[PDB]
Amino acid sequence: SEVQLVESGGGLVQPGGSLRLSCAASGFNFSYYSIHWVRQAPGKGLEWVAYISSSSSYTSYADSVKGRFTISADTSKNTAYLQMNSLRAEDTAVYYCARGYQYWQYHASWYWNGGLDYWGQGTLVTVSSASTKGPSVFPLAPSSKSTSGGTAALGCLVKDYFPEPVTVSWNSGALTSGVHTFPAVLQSSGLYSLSSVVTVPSSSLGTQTYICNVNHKPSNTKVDKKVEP
Amino acid sequence: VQLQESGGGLVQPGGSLRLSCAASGRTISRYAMSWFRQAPGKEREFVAVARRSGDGAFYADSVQGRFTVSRDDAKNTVYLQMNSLKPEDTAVYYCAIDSDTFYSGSYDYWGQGTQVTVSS
Amino acid sequence: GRGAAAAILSLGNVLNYLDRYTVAGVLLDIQQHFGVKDRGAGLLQSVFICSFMVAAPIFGYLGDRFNRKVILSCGIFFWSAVTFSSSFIPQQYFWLLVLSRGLVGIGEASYSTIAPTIIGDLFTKNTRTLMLSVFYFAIPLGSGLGYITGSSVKQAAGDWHWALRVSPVLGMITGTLILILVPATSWLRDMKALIRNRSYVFSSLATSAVSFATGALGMWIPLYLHRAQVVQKTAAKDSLIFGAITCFTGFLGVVTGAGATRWCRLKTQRADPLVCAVGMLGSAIFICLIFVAAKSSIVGAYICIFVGETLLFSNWAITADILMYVVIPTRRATAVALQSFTSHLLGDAGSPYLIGFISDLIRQSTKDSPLWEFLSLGYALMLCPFVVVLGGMFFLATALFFVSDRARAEQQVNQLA
Amino acid sequence: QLVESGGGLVQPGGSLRLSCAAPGSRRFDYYTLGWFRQAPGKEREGVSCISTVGGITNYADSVKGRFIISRDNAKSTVYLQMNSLEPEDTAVYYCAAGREMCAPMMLGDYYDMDYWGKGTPVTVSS
Amino acid sequence: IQMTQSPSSLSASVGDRVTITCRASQSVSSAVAWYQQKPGKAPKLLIYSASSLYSGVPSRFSGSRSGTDFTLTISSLQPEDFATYYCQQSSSSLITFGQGTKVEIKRTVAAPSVFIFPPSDSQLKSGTASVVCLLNNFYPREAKVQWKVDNALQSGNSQESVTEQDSKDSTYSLSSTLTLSKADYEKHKVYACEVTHQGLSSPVTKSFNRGEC
Ligand SMILES: CCCCCCCCCCc1ccc(-c2noc(CCCN)n2)cc1
Repeated sequence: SEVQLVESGGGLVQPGGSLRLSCAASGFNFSYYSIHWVRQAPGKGLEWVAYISSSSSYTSYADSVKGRFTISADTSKNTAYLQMNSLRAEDTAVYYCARGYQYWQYHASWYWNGGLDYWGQGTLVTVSSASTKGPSVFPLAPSSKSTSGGTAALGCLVKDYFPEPVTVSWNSGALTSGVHTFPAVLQSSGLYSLSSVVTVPSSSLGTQTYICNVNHKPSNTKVDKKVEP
Repeated sequence: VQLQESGGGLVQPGGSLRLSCAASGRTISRYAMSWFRQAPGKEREFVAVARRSGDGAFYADSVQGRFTVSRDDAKNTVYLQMNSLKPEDTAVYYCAIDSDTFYSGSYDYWGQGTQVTVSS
Repeated sequence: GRGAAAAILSLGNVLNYLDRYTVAGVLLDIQQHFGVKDRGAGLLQSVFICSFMVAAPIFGYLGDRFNRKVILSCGIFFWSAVTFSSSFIPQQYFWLLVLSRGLVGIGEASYSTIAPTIIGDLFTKNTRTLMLSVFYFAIPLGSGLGYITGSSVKQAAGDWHWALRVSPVLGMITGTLILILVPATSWLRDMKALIRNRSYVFSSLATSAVSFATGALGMWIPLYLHRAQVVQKTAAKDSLIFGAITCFTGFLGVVTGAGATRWCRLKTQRADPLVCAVGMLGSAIFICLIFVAAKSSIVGAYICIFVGETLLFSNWAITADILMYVVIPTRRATAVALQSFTSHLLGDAGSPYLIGFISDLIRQSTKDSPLWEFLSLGYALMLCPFVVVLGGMFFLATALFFVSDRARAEQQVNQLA
Repeated sequence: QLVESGGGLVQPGGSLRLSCAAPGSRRFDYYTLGWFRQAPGKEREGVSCISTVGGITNYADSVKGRFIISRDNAKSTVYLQMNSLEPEDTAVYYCAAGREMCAPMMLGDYYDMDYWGKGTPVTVSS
Repeated sequence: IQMTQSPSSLSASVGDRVTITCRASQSVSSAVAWYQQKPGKAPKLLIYSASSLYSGVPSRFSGSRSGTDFTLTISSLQPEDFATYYCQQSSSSLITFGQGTKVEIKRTVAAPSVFIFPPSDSQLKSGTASVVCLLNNFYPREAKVQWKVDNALQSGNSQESVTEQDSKDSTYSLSSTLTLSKADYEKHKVYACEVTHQGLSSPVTKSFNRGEC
């Protein structure tokens, strides 16, 4: 068949809470392979979290999560559970479940290292203590000194929102030349912000009109702004 | 710390040259090494950069395919090989040191430069 | 929703076996209502097994050409209705009760041959065994409940007719439900080779002996213990006790045999026949002590029954494993069917009738007083230890040739292709 | 259990010898042997098997002519001899004992064996 | 417990030859496995046991060992091979991943474009000011930006964000943002971006005087 791993249980949690992630497998004989949970931070590299083989007597945890994560299995449904306790801000990530080899501990040596074969798709786990707010919008107007060879730039600023993502459009989608949008950053309080910028020749300051349109999904908030010198 | 440049003169159209730049008083093993050009009456322009041993080298559009760079750690000396010269390249060349390990571009130590003239 | 199909078929099986052993638990009363001796009170089990025997292969045939659900439900309705309708016969006629038992035989045979196939073709390799296991270990439970419910209903209601009228209500209920909760889905040349297999023939004879003993004793003990109570000047708490004992010895023996053979398989390659033989001989010793302890004390008779009853069943889980070890994989259906028929024929088709007949022949040549009722039955049931010892010797005879027969099988399978 | 030995790193055209043995006074003479193997992106498959009494042997389709199997029931041992190995044979090898007869069109079935081993890895570099 | 992967960013044109080094002293010392990931997707196993090639991988990848080091080599780059690569070791009952190196496209140097943008009146009326500096269309990626306020140097109040490589010209763009209050904003008059890059012979400063229009 085609092997398939599918994860579930992602979402938000305030600090001090707990979650229960579930990796459900299909297409293979569950009691001959181990299951590994691997996480990737938002920006950083991969990091290994935990291990459970079939017989439930082989389980292992990393150095950073002992006393907080607890893993176990269910062979009748082919399911593996990770119980997450005492979560903090340091734990925002994307979690992946991958397949192993059932004894890799006993026959990993000078020359083998079998590796992890098939991978899932991941769930996003976000730890926050904010409230669903609405983004604010600001202009970034050009100026007579902002001309670069007859060319000036302008943009719009989106600030102080939660949670991701937002969507941006220029003139409802008329112009898509020289349009850039930098990734969202995280403010010191715990809120996101970003900006968007375009470049046009200076004479267009006389006749052309530019509108920044922003849309936030959970708030269903559309805001439109008009820029001018 | 001091620096000296060498290798300027006359050359025919389509000519070739070899230039050297020798820095004395301070080891240059772990530093980035750059060369610039300046035409008469014009501004200084980037020519080429050679990074650490293992980080390659970079050139601008107008000089691509005809210039090459090289380092020599034991000599504490860098070299610039010059090919297919044209009259628009008649200018003074300058040798400078990037001292930053993170290639942010800290040019403080400069040379004297030499005149290269293409004519026919 | 397959769990429902499994559970409903399991309940059907418990009822199937509950309705074989309710005549036994009221046997003493039948005689006092129709006026018959022992010889005529064995026919009630001889004819049942004759009909079941002869009807099982045919309902095996007609069970994969045509539909199934229909055949299951028809079988249940038939045997439930004939059971309920048979508690209205007047005293003058006896042959009508015997005919009743024959028709009940037909219906039960149909159900029992077909249900395993359905509960097989619905599951997979890793759980088929568990479903078939839970289905089969409804045999001792039903067999015990037979005696239990017969005695209890007859005791409370005060009239033995009522023993035969409480099961069929459940029969109708289950028969309707198996219609809405089930999802519907060269033997001549075999025998010429199966007949030259020494391990197969000796294992078949040693299964016949076990069925002879089981049938005779399981119909004729409760009556014997009653006659024992009467002689000793002490007097229904008889069939209740027998049902209670059987409901647990049935499991305990099977676990015992599986465990011992699994330890002994790693010391030699004659594990299964030697386990079976030692178990049988031990059971024969402990059976032949009921007919000594019963004259004086009753608790001794019950302890003896417990031990012999346990060691006699230990070889139920194993004779299948002896069959699957000396017969190549294309001749296994013929072998299972042939062995089951022969087990029924030279076994308990005519066991209860023979015990009754011998008892009547003894009684007719002495006086007729309660003492001689008790002694006649005691001296007639002494055949069971004899035939059980013969069974032990037949397992030893198979353990002789086990290895040579496995070798010949391996050559055959690799030779085919 | 059954305990395996051998295995290691060879070069193409090399050869190797694996053994599997029972610790204690156990015998396994009712049945001992069959050899299985597994590789990362694929499924477990039988490699060969040997019978009980005669000494009859059967091999899979890809290894026929290159592998050899043998049994020693005087001291509870089974041996596999691998000749002219290739890069395609990098895998983990297992030892297992079951009750069914030795036949072609039996090797592939592994969900029915009684006792299993833990495995020994073989790596064939370039 | 960790591996060292070098070097941490490689620039290569299509058709070049590339080698990457993973070094360690963990309790395997000859077996590592190599993985490949593209932004947003799960990774894919690429090589196991330091030499062997997983099923269905293009045959241009190779891996080998040297002393205590291991090297991965791509022979002829193709436009579907620009990603990030990781190595794995398994010392004990633990598994530890590598640091990873990123592989990207080369081109010719271009000096950055520099712009400054001061806060508007809407930012002012709420009392919190946020000034922005924009660098646009430069290569290579390494650049430095600093803040000058009355020729005074700031710290801990600036953040930066940089896009991925542009999908047409293969250039970068960067935004730097400085955050203050309105109260402090009234306490200065000079605001300056100080940008340094390889392609500049001289540092570039951009200036702003408070409120001029
Ligand atoms: C000292 C006392 C001695 C012991 C007495 C207690 C009796 C308990 C017997 C329980 C029993 C009932 C019936 C069957 C059976 N009948 O037919 C089949 C095969 C049909 C397949 N299509 N199996 C097996 C076991």
